[PDB]
Amino acid sequence: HDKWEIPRSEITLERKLGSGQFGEVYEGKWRNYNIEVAVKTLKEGTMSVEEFLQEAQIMKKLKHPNLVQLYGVCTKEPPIYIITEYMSHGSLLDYLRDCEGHTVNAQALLDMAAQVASGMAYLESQNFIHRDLAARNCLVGENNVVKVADFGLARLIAKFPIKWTAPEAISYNRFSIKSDVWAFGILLWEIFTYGQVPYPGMSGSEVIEQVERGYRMPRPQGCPEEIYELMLQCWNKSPEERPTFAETLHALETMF
Ligand SMILES: Nc1ncnc2c1ncn2[C@@H]1O[C@H](COP(=O)(O)OP(=O)(O)CP(=O)(O)O)[C@@H](O)[C@H]1O
Repeated sequence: HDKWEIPRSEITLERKLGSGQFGEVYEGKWRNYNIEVAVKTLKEGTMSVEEFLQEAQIMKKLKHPNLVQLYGVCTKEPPIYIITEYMSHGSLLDYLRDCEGHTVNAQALLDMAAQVASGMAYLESQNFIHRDLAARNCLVGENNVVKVADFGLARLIAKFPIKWTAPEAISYNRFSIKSDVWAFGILLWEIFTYGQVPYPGMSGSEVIEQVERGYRMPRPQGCPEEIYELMLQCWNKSPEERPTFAETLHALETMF
C-alpha cells in the first residue's frame, strides 16, 4: 500500500544477473530517471511476501555510503520486485577473483576493508545485527566504493553457513553484533587472499569441532602481520572481548 511503492510500468529489466533459488536478480532501468537498478524478484510459490520484504523493511530504515540503497518495491501484484542501486562490479568475492581486483595492492585491499567496517559500525550504532556478513554479500560500484548488502536476516535491538559463524552462534544460537565481528574476521581473510575459500579442505563438521576447541586459520602469505593480528582479535573465543566495529574501523585507518 505504501510510500516506497514504485509502479511496474516504470521499470524495464534488461538482463539477468542471478540464479533462481526463490527468485533471480536482473539489471534493469528506471525509466523516470534513466538510472540502472538491481531488481530482486520472487519465484511465486515460495517465501511469502512478508518473508521477502523484511529485507526491504530493514533497508527502508538505513542511510549510509556503504549500505546498498533501496530505491523501492513493486508489491502491487506478482512477481514481487525489490528495486535497488546497481553495482557495476558485482560481489566483492568475484571482484577479488576476476575484474581488476585480482591484480591490485595491499593498500587497495585495506581501504576496501575499511568501507565494510564503516558500514558495519553504522549498523552497530543503530542496534542492528546483519547475521549474514561475508564477501559474497558485499558489492562493488565505481571507483571501488564497497557497500554491504543482503539484509534478509537482519534484526534490531534459523539456518546458516558454518565457516562465517562464530562458535557461540553455532553451539547456542547466541547471535549478536559480536558474532558479526567474527564474520568480519573471516571476510578479512577472504579479502587478503584475493577471494579464497576459508578453512581449505575441511568438512565443516571438522570446523565446528576445531574452532570450538580453539583452532584458528593460520596467517596466509601475502598478508600484513598487522592485519592478521586483527583477525585473531575478531576470533576471540569469547564474544565480549572482540572489538566493536568502531574500534575495528579505527585500527584500519592507522597502519602503512
Ligand atoms: N544490487 C546489485 N547490483 C549489482 N549486482 C548484483 C546486485 N545484487 C546481486 N548482484 C549480482 O548477482 C549475484 C546474485 O546474488 P544473489 O544473492 O541474488 O544470488 P546468488 O546466485 O549469489 C546466491 P547467494 O545468496 O548464496 O550468493 C551477486 O553475487 C552479484 O554479483
